[PDB]
Amino acid sequence: ASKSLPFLPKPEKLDGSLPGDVGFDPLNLSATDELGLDLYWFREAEVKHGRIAMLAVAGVLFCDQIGSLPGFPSGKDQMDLFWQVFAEKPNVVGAGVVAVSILEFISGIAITAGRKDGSREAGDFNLDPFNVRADPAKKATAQLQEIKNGRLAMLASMGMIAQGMTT
Amino acid sequence: SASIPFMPKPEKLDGTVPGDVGFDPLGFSNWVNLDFLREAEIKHGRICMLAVAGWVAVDLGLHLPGDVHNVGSLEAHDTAVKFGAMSQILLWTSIFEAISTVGVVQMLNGSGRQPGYFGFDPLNFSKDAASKAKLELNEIKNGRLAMLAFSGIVTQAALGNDF
Amino acid sequence: TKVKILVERDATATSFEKWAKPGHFSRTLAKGPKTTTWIWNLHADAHDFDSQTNSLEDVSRKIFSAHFGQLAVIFLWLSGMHFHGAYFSNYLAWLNNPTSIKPSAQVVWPIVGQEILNADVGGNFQGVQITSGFFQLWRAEGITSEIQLYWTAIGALVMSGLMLFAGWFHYHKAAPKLEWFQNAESMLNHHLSILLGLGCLSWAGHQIHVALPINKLLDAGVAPQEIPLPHEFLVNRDLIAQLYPSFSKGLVPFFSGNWSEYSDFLTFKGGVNPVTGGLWLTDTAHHHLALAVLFIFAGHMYRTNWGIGHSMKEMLEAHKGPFTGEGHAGLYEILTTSWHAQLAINLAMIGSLSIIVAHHMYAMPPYPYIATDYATQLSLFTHHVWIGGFCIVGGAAHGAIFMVRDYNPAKNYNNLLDRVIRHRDSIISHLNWVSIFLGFHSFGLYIHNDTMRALGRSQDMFSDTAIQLQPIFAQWIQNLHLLAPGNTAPNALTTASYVFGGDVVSVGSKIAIMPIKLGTADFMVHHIHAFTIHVTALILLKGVLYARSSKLIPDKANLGFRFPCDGPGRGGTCQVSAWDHVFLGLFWMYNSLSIVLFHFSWKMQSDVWGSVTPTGAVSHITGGNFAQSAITINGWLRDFLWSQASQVIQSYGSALSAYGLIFLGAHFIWAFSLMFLFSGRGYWQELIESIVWAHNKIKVAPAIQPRALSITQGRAVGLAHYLLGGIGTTWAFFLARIISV
Ligand code: CLA
Ligand code: CLA
Ligand code: CLA
Ligand code: CLA
Ligand code: CLA
Ligand SMILES: CC1=C(C/C=C(\C)CCC[C@H](C)CCC[C@H](C)CCCC(C)C)C(=O)c2ccccc2C1=O
Ligand code: SF4
Repeated sequence: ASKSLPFLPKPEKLDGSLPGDVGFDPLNLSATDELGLDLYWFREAEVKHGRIAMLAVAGVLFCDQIGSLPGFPSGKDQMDLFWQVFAEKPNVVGAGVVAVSILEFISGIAITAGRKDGSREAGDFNLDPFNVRADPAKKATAQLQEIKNGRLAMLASMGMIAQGMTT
Repeated sequence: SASIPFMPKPEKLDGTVPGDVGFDPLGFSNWVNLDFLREAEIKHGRICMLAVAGWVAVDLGLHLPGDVHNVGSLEAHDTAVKFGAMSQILLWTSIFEAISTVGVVQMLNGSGRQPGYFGFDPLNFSKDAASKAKLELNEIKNGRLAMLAFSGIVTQAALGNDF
Repeated sequence: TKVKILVERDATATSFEKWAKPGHFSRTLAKGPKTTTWIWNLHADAHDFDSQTNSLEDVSRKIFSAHFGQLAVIFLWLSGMHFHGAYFSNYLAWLNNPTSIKPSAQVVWPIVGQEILNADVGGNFQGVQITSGFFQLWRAEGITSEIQLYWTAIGALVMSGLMLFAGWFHYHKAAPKLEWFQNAESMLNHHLSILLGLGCLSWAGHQIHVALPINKLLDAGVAPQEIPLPHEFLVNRDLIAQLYPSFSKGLVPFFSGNWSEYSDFLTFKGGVNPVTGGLWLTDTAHHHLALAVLFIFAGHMYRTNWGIGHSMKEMLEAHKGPFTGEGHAGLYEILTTSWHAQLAINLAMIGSLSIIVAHHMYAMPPYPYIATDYATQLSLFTHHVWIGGFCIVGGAAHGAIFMVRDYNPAKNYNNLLDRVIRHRDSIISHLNWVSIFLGFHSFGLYIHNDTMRALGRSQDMFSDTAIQLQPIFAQWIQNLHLLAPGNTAPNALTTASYVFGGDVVSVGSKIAIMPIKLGTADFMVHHIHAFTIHVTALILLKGVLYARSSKLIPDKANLGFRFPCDGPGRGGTCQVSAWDHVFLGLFWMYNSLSIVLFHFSWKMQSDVWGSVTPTGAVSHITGGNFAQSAITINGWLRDFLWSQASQVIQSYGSALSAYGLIFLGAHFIWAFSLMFLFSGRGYWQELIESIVWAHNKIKVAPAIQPRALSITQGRAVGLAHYLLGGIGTTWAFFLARIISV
C-alpha cells in the first residue's frame, strides 16, 4: 500500500510524521532496533548529508570565481582545487574544518540526548532565526522542501564525482 | 539547557561556580568531583593570565638589566634553563604547590575550603559590599579568556611574530 | 536480541579501607597473621579469584579488570622502550650506517665503575648494546626521526593511562554482568573481524602508505634527512607514484576488480631482500591484506543476533562417532562456565604459537638488517622459545586445575572427557612406552658414538663417515620446498625461505641466510627433541588425567589442586598432586628447551652464520664442526660448552663483564635452588626452633611466629630458583658469545 511502490507494503514504523516520507522503504531499514540506529540516526544522517551536499553543490558551481573570500585565486573542479586552497591558506581552511568539528562534537552529544529523550527532534539544532514553530504547516513545508532540494544536491554531487572516475 | 539549548541539561551544575553558564557537553563533572575541577580551572586560569602578561611584557619591553634579556620570548625558556632562573622558579612554585597540595587533599576530604581559597587579599579589593560572587565571576571569566588567548598567542607566534 | 549489553552500575565502592586490611579477599587470611606462613599465603592466593568467591560473575569482573591492568602495564613497558630509544639511544647513527653501528638504547650512570658497561657501540655514543631488535622494528616502520619515537612513547603512556582507567571503571563503576561475558559467538566475531581483521587491514594500510616508500628510499641510499615526512606521502599522490607507478591509477582498480594493477607494491616474490637482508615490504603488505580479508570473513561465522551464523553448541553436539559415545557434547558448557579450561587452551595455543614465531622469524628475517645482527636473532629465538615453553606448561597446569575444580561428572556423562578419563591408564602406559623407546634409542645413539670414539672404533659410530642415519624425509621435504617456486607455487618467484635451498644471502660480507643441510647429527638431535617433548607431555598429561583420583588415592579431588602429599602410607605418597606434576613438568620443559636452544645456537654458528669473501667463499663461525662433533656427548661438552664459553669467562675488564658476573650469579642461584629441592621441611623447622630459642633468650621474639616454608612452597621456591639460575646462565652465555662480534 506504499504510495511510492504499491507492490510492496508500507512499513509499520513509518507513519508519515517525518518530512519527505513517501513510504519508500523496501528493505525496511527503519525497523532497526539493534546496534543503535533506530530511524532517528537515519533521519539525522539524511539531513546532515543533504545540507553538506547542498553546500558542496553551491561551492563547486564557483560562478563568482573569486575564491569565495578575497585572496583565493584560480578555478578548478574538485581535488586540485581543494589541495591548492589548503596550500595557499592552511590557516583558514583549518579554521573552517575545526568549526565543523566543534559543531559535530556538540551535535553528537545532542544525538545521544535526543535518543534518551524526545526533547531534541531529528535534524533540530534550534538554529532557526525566524523562530517559527507555533503553526505546523509552514514548518513542515519548509522542512520537506529542504529535504527534497538537498536530495537533489546529493544526486547532483554524484553526477559530479562520477566524471573522471572510471575505466 | 542554558546557552546550547539542545544539550541534555548539565547534571550536578549550577547553584555553585559563579562562572558557570551550563556548558558541559561531555559533562565530566557528573563522574568526578566538582571541587577538583574548579581548582584545576582556576589554577590554569591564573597561571595563564600571568603567562599572557609576561609574553606581552617580554614583547620588546620591560626587559631585565641582564644582557641575557635581549633575547625574545620564544627563546626565553631556553636561555632561562641555561641561565638557571627557570630551575629556581620551578623550586619556589613547587614549594607553593606542595603546601597547596595539602590543602587540595583537605578540600576533597571535606575540610570546607573553597576551590581557590588562598586568602590572598593584601589590598582586600573584595568587600561584603563589593560582593565576592560579582568579583569572582570576572575572575573566572577573564581567566578562561586568558587561557584561550595565550594558547592562541603562543601558537600563532610560533607561526609568525604576532607583533 | 539475545546478545545484549548488561552492566551493574557502581558495582564496588572505591576506598582505601581494604588497602589497609591485607588478606581481605580470602576468608582464612582475613583474621590476621599468627605465623609467617600467613605472609606467604597472602602472595600465593592474591590472584586465585575462584577460591575467593563462589559466584562466577564476581570472578569474571575481576579477570576483566586484571586484564585491563596487564594491558596498562604492557603499554607502560612499550612507552619506556620507545622513550629510551628516543632520548638514550643511537638510533639515528644506526639508521645512517646500520651494518657497523651496534644498537644500544640503555646508558648506565657512572657510580662504582660500572660505566665500563657503556660499550663503544659506535655513532659517537656509549651504552649497553641491546638485543631486542627494536631498531630493526622501528626502521621497518620508517621512523627516521626521534620526534616520532618520542610521540610514540607519549601515546603509549596515554594508552597505559586509558587502560588503567578502563580497569577501574569496569570494576568499580560499570561491571558487566555474567550473561555479558558468556557470549562466545559475539566475542569471537568481534575479536576476529575487528581486533585481528581490521588490525591487519590498518597495518597493511600503514605499510602501503608509510613503511613501503620510506624503506624503498632508504634502500636506494637516500639519507634520512632528505626523506620526506610520512604525511607527505598521503597528500601528493605523485610523490608515491615515482616509487610505485600504480598509485597513478588510484583506488579505481581496487573497486573495478583489476587488482593485478597493484602488483607493483603487492607482490608475491618471497625470498629475501638482497640489500637489507629482510623480507620484502611489499610481500608483507600483501600478506597482511590477505590476512585482513580472511579474518574479516571468518569473523562472520558465528551467530550473534541475526539468524545467520554458526551455533558452536550445535556444532560440537553434532560431531560424534561410534568410537566416542556422545562426542563433543558438554564442551561448550565447560568452556563457557570455567575460566581454567579456556585459560588452558589459550595458554597452550599461545605457547605453541610463540615457538612457531621463534622458528619462522630466524628462517625468514622479517625486518631489515636483523638477519646479520646475529646477537638479535639469537636473543629473539631463545626468548620466544622460553616464553612458549612456559605458556605450554601453564596451559597444562590450568587444565589440571579445571579438572580438579570445575569438572562435573553429571554434565560429562560418556562424552570425550569421560572416555579419556576412562582409558587414561592405556594412554599413560603407551606414552610411557614411547617415551622410553625414544629415550633409549635416541640417547643411546649418542652414548654408542661416544663409546666407539673413546675405543678408537670410529668406523662403528652413527656418523656420516660411518653407519649413517640420514633424515631422508626432511631432505625430501626440503627438496620439494626448493622446487616449489614455478611448479607448485607458480606465482611465487622465490622459495619461502633460503633454508631449504638456493643462493647465499649475505649483507655487508655477513651471511644473512643460507641453506641448512641436514645430516645424521640433525637426525639424532631431532629425535632427542622428540624424546624430550614426549616425556614432558607424559608428565603433564599424567598430572591432568590423574588429578581427581588414582589407584593410590581414590579421592584425590577432595584434597585440592596442590597439596604436599597424603602421608607416608601406601609406601609413600609424596608429590601425588597435579601441582607436583606441573612442578616436574617445568623441569623437563626446561631441559628440552635447553637442548633446543643449544641445537639452534651451535647449528647456526657452525652452518649458517659467518662471513663471505668477494669471490663467494664461505667461512662460518666455528668452521662447520657440527657434523662430526655433534654426534657425541663429549663433542657437545667440548666444542660447544667449553669452546664457546671462552667469551663469558674472559669478559672481565670489558663492556661484557656484566655478562660474566651474571653467568656466575646464575650458577650461584641454580646451585642455591638445590637446597630447597633436596631438603625437607622438618629439618628447617627444628633449626628455626633452635634459632627462636636463641632470640627468646634475649627477649626478642616476633609476635608473628617464624615457620619453615610449607612443603609446596619449598618445592615452588626450589623450582623457581632452579629455572632462574638455568635461564640466566644460558642468557649470559648466549649474549656474551654472540656480542663479542
Ligand atoms: C617501563 C619500563 C622502564 C624501565 C625498565 C626503565 C628503566 C630505566 N630508566 Mg626509564 N623511563 C620509562 C620507563 C622505563 N624506564 C618511561 C615510561 C619514561 C618516561 C617518563 C622513562 C624516562 C626515563 C628518563 C628520563 C631516564 C630514565 C632512566 C632509567 C634508568 C634509571 C632509572 C632509575 O633507577 O632512576 C632512579 C629511580 C628511582 C630511584 C625510583 C624511585 C623510587 C620510588 C620512590 C620507590 C617507591 C616504591 C613504593 C614505596 C612502592 C609502593 C607504591 C607507593 C607509591 C604507594 C633505568 C635503566 C634514567 C637513565 O637511563 O639515566 C641515564 C633517565 O635519565 N627513564
Ligand atoms: C597470499 C598472499 C600472501 C603473501 C604474499 C604472503 C607473504 C609472506 N608470508 Mg604469509 N600468509 C598468507 C598470505 C600471504 N603471505 C595467508 C593467507 C596465510 C594464512 C595461512 C599466511 C600465513 C603465514 C605464516 C604463518 C607465515 C607467513 C610468512 C610470510 C612471509 C614468508 C616469505 C614468503 O615467501 O611467503 C610465502 C608465503 C606462503 C607460501 C604462504 C601462502 C599461504 C597460502 C596463501 C594459504 C592460503 C589458504 C587458503 C586461502 C585457505 C582458505 C580456506 C577458507 C576458504 C575456508 C612472506 C612475507 C611467514 C613470515 O612472515 O614469517 C616471518 C610466516 O611465518 N605467512
Ligand atoms: C595467562 C597467564 C596466567 C594466568 C592468568 C594465571 C593465573 C593463575 N594461576 Mg597460573 N600459570 C601460568 C600462567 C597464568 N596463571 C603459567 C605460564 C604457568 C606455568 C609456570 C602457571 C602455573 C601455575 C601453577 C602451578 C599454579 C597457578 C596458579 C594460578 C592462580 C594463582 C596465581 C597467583 O596467586 O599468583 C601469585 C603470583 C606470585 C606468587 C608471583 C610469583 C612469580 C614467580 C614465581 C617469580 C617471577 C620471577 C621474575 C619473572 C624474575 C625475577 C628476577 C630476579 C632476579 C628477582 C591464578 C588463577 C595456582 C593456583 O592454585 O591456581 C588455582 C597454582 O597452583 N598457575
Ligand atoms: C641425566 C640424568 C637422567 C637420566 C639418565 C634420566 C633418565 C630417565 N628419566 Mg629422569 N630425571 C632426571 C635426570 C635423568 N633422568 C632429573 C634430574 C629429574 C628431575 C626433574 C628427572 C625427572 C624425571 C621424571 C619426572 C621422569 C623422568 C623419566 C625418565 C626416563 C625417560 C625415558 C628414557 O629415556 O628411558 C630410557 C633410559 C635412558 C635413556 C637412560 C640411559 C640408558 C642408556 C641409554 C643405556 C644404559 C646401558 C645399558 C643399560 C647397559 C646395561 C648393562 C649394565 C647394567 C651393566 C628415564 C628413566 C620419565 C620416565 O621414567 O617415564 C618415561 C619421567 O616421567 N625423569
Ligand atoms: C639404544 C641405542 C643403541 C643402538 C641402536 C645401538 C646399536 C648398535 N650397537 Mg651400540 N651401544 C649402546 C646403544 C646402542 N647401540 C650403548 C648405550 C652402549 C654402551 C653400553 C653401546 C655399546 C656398544 C658396543 C661396545 C658395541 C655396540 C655395537 C652395536 C651394533 C650391534 C649391536 C648388536 O649386536 O645388535 C643386537 C641386536 C639384536 C639382538 C636385535 C634386537 C633388536 C631388534 C631389532 C628389535 C626389533 C623390535 C621389532 C621392531 C618389534 C616388532 C614386533 C612385531 C613382530 C609385532 C649396533 C649398530 C657393536 C658394534 O661394533 O656395532 C657396529 C659393538 O661392538 N654397541
Ligand atoms: C632453606 C629452606 C627453608 C627455610 C627458608 C626460609 C624460612 C626462607 C627465609 C626467607 C627470608 C626470611 C626472607 C628474605 C630473603 C632474601 C633476603 C630476599 C627476599 C627473597 C624473596 C622472598 C622476595 C624451608 O623452610 C624449607 C621448607 C621446605 C623445603 C625446603 C626448605 C628450605 O630449603
Ligand atoms: S616426606 Fe613429606 S611429602 Fe612425603 S609423605 Fe612425608 S610429609 Fe608427605
